Amino acid sequence: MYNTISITVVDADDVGVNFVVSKVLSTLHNKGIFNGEVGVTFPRMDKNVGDIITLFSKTGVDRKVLTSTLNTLTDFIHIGKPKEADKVKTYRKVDTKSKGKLIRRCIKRKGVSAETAESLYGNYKGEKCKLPYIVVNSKSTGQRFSMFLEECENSEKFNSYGLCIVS
RNA sequence: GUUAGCAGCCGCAUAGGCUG
Repeated sequence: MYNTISITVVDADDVGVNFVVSKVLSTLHNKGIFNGEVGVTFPRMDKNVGDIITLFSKTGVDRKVLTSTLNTLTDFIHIGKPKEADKVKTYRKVDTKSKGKLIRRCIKRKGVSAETAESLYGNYKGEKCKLPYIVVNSKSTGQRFSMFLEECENSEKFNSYGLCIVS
């Protein structure tokens, strides 16, 4: 049994559902909601994540704290009432590694030249993921990327985005 | 199906993982 609370995207025609989902997830991340005890799941995920973001936790989920955390997005969301669920679908984030990323790390670790690395990776294409994803702007790394979500076994350990990590 | 699919770290790894 997990305590769950649901965030439904609402009245978002001007910006799009995926935009609101992206800002909700990033705001929860930036404000420290995902402290390792809170997971995230997406009940209406089919090919994108859907229009509902559900937080789940063993400890209490507080509607007041959640609303104040998202107080710059309340016009685009409806925060539901606390519930509880038996089996929650859990997710992890799959990362793609470009050829340039791999070549640069090879140069650092193997101490080889650029053309040596290009030859060693000459038949590498790059990960092309089609899973549902949420666009994320990382401040510390200065990058925008597509956070691909893959259904996983519930490890009961979660990262700063509410996604399962190995324990 | 979002105009996005990135930058890094760990690792022998173009296995896997993690950071944001």
